[PDB]
Amino acid sequence: RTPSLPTP
Amino acid sequence: RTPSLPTP
Amino acid sequence: GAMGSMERASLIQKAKLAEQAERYEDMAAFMKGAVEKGEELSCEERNLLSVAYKNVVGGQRAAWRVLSSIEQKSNKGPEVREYREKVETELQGVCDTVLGLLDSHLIKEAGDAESRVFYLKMKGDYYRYLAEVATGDDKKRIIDSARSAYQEAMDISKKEMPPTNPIRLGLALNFSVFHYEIANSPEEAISLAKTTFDEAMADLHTLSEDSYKDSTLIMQLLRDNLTLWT
Amino acid sequence: GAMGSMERASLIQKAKLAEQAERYEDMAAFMKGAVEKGEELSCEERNLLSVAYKNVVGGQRAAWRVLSSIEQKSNKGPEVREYREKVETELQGVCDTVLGLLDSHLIKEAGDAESRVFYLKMKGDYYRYLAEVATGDDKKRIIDSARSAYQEAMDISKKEMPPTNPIRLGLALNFSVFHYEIANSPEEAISLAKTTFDEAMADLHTLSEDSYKDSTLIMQLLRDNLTLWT
Ligand SMILES: *Cc1ccc(-n2ccnc2-c2cccc(C)c2)cc1Br
Ligand SMILES: *Cc1ccc(-n2ccnc2-c2cccc(C)c2)cc1Br
Repeated sequence: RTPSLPTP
Repeated sequence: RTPSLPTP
Repeated sequence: GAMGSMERASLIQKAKLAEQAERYEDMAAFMKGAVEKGEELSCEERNLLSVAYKNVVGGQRAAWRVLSSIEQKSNKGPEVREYREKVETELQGVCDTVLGLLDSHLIKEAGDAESRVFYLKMKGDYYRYLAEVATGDDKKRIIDSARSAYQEAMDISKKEMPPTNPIRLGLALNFSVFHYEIANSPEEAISLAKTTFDEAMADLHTLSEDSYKDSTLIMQLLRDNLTLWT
Repeated sequence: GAMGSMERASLIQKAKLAEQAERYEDMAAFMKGAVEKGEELSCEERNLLSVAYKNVVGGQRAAWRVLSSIEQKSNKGPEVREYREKVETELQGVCDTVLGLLDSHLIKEAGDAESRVFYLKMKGDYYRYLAEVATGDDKKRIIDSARSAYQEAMDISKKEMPPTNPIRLGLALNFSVFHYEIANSPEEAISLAKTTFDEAMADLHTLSEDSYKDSTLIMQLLRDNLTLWT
């Protein structure tokens, strides 16, 4: 899967 | 802590 | 709920402790408790809520993908399917909990652009996770619910936030992933990521050093996805 | 228990799936279910039981150590202590569950040296984890219970297993850690690790390539501890 936003 | 046995 | 007897401030403090302890299920339960106190959440508190549930559902999704892969390869008795279904149901339950918090009543009380966009982004993300496991029925409605949430968030962010705002950037990233991975719309995904990147680039000159660091970090993630997709 | 309606073979299969999915709480519940079927466990099944609970209690211990450290630094309201206590109680509960499985009835039905040593080692380890968090009362009895279990395991292993046997080696490693970290007996710890290492070294010539790999891996961990301790 394409990476989505990680944690801040 | 000193390391104990890890998983196999 | 079960956190009904604990002070709001204590719940937030314990969520922070749970984060440090990498106890994300606890963190999520503490933040659910805090939300259920009925007060609006601050920026920092919104971030705690988001971190907690992203870690919980992240573990579930990773497990689901391992099990689904095993199940596909095997297509032996009912066990892989049963266990994949168990993990799936648990995941759906977490998504439904988050969506329930947003609907009761975080979104409706969110009047500032920053809070409302944050919550609508979350709503898009958790419908997206539901879409990842949805089959046949209601699947289209789930996808459209994700789309509708992301779209409202985009419309507000475009009117009310600078193009470098991290929430705006993260929303665009995740909505572009939605287009690519869920909606079978790779060209829309690419367009969105490219336009977002370019508009942010042009606004970087307005930023302090700290803001610059945050915005450029997310821009690099957009660029990484564009690299993978082209 | 709650796994009472599932087939033993299905529980074992699902424990393997849970391992691949990194779902260790599930893995432990599946293996608890399997144990409660009342049959002896094979070598592979013993390993699954051990992996499951080591991961569960490992997470708990890591969290406890983060929280205890924060609590010590702070010595502000009751929250850090309360949450440390919560994690502690949960950890104690897992240890008590494992110890209960060993006592009802894994150890008493274990007649072969390999199985009996494995279970007594586990018993030592889980009393050791209880000792890590024990204060004032029963603490001495907990430490002595760990010691007694490890000692019986050592006595059997010395009589019945070659010095290179991985179970024998791992037992010695963990009992040496007990001496160093729990019993305030660093010299005993060092002696045990050194004697174990040397006796294994002298028996390596008897081993196949695969056995050699396993034994030397554990020997390197003994050496690593000796390096840290001297
Ligand atoms: C969805 C989303 C977007 C942005 C943030 N965020 C808030 C403050 N800082 C960030 C940030 C900066 C840089 C990189 C990342 C991943 C987040 C939080 C959330 Br949730
Ligand atoms: C406590 C203990 C000791 C040894 C094993 N084990 C069984 C089979 N192979 C191993 C092994 C080999 C090399 C390294 C490690 C960590 C384990 C299992 C257990 Br539990």
